[PDB]
Amino acid sequence: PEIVRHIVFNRYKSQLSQKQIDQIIADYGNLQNIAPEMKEWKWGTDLGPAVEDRADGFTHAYESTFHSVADFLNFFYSPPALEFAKEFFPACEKIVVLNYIINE
Amino acid sequence: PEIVRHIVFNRYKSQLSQKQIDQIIADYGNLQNIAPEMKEWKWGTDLGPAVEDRADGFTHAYESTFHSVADFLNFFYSPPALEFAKEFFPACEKIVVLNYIINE
Repeated sequence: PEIVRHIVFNRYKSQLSQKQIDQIIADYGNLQNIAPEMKEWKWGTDLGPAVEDRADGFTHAYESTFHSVADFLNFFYSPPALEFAKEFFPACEKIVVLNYIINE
Repeated sequence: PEIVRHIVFNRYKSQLSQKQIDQIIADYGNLQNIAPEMKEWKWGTDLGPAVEDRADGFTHAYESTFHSVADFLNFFYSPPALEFAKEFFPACEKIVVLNYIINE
């Protein structure tokens, strides 16, 4: 089947407390708890210039897996996802998102 | 174990033939046959604005996993990686790379 990866890179607005950033990340992960569509959620922070210096100011990555584009769009337009979007996107100084069929 | 994800987004320069691009991608994947540290290599093309319009001109994603930062670094500074980087990066119109330790 055509399994889809959804990968987000972002940078947070500077005025936000790390406490609130932590909350926003927790809120994102918790979307999996009642959404069967969103699978394999993981995230982390870029390891910095001693590892590699091509992050271009993005600080955080988040990955999730959907078993179809249909599942992704049902999730994306679900009430919990729409409510989370109101806190996530305004918190981003910048963002880039790719959605792709996983080839190996 | 602190598992490292290496996520690359790019866009290729417009003057390259699709044959040339296909070769670069095949070469990248075939680094798994050379570098024992590189695990779970996958790639794909962004699905475009009908699915989500946040790719900011990036067209391709590549993912791989390393079992430690030390393993990533040994790979990154290995002669085959240094060689491939000299083929890959100059072919990019756009490039962003994040390396992160997995959180769930």
